[PDB]
Amino acid sequence: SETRTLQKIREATQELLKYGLLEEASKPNLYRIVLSHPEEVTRILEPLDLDIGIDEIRGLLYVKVRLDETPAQDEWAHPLVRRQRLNLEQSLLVAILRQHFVAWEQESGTGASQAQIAIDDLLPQLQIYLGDPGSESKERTRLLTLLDQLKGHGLVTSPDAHERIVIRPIIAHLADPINLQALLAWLREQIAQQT
Amino acid sequence: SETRTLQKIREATQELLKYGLLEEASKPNLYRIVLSHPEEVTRILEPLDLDIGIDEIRGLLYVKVRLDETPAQDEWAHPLVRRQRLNLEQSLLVAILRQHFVAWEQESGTGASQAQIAIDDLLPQLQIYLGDPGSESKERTRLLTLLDQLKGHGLVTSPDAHERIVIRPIIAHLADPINLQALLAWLREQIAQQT
Amino acid sequence: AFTLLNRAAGLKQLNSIDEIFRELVLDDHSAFDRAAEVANSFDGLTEIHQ
Amino acid sequence: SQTVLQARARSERDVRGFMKTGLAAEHHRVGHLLNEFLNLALKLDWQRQMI
Repeated sequence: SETRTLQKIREATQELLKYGLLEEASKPNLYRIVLSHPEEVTRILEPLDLDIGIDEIRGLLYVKVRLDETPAQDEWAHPLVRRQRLNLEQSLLVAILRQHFVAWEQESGTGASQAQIAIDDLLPQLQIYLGDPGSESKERTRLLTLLDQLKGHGLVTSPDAHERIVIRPIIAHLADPINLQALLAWLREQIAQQT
Repeated sequence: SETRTLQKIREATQELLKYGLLEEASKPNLYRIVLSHPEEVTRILEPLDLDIGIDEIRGLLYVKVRLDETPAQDEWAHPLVRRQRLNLEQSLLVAILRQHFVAWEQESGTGASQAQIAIDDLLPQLQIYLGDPGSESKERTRLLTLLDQLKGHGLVTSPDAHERIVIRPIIAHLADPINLQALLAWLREQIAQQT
Repeated sequence: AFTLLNRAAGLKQLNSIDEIFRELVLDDHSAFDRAAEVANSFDGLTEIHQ
Repeated sequence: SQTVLQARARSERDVRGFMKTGLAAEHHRVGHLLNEFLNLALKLDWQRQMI
């Protein structure tokens, strides 16, 4: 019947759907191919109510619901996407990494260099804001579980030889950072009131 | 201004992608919408290397992997598919379910999905192949785990109040003669290797 | 024992000596379901014969 | 003795399941196919989880 879409476009679109993003520093072929065929990609995604947000400064592509704002409800619901709500600890970790990424972009500029941090610099703040689980080993296990969970969402890389991790630039496009700031303020108030 | 696909078609295709299948008996409106523009749905799914099969007789639409240039090793390697490959205990349960399905269809014709079987009827059948651990509760737990796994693939509804399940007509297409005769040859080969 | 205890609290009537045993005291091992099973086996065989 | 009678009833129910099949055209083919596959099945090593 009709002709076929270019195999590269199909492959890149399926990748972007599987991982919800593409990175210039990781998969340059798909990234540049999608950017050079942007109209085609938005045409493919249009009928699913999907669209691509783009970032040349940070070299990040990502999907974004194309539903018109408040179309039928105050806050939308999309069949093919599930709006998960992170548990408390996960919210703290995203808040911490968001703030550190913002500081990194202050010191280095936006999208100029990847954000990095050491596990030993995160563990003290997790202890500060959540309490001691019983040992350094349990703290590290909890942090590893959380970091794996975020890696599932494409928010963090795996630990490397320096016990360091890289913060995925996708955080710059998070939904409600102000709610994260509010939660952080609530936490710094609770850490004081509780003791 | 911009060409936006009919809202109904967009909603129907999004839901159909969500559920992997779409039955007349449960969502007739979207099913008919798709049947009214099947080439639109094919045009929509073609780029992702997904296609649309159809069975108007039973009233079932199921998305199936496009065959044009997918890896011949298996279509389950497709990036978008989320569910794991079927395993052969699940395949045994599928075979028994298909046998019951055809037994019922003989009496009821190709009518709506009244294919229902008591959970108790399965235990004797599975007991032959999977042994007798001598504890009806243990084998019930085993069978219910298998049925949960199959409901993951959409072949059966979860047990209702009366410990009964309904076999989704999709099974007829996952266990149609060509698939059965491919599996049969592969299993004969496996037994030959066992010897 | 506790099953009898419950039916003791609710015994407002105290109808007759028979009812005491038939309802509260002697637990129920009635064989209605077993008879249904026997009937369903006999029909099962009559199906083969037909 | 009721257990003897219950096993007997189980066998009778299974033969009832088997007997009534006055199949039709479309069914008959897949019925033979499934029977062949099931006969293949019995010779596997089910107690081994890997299988």
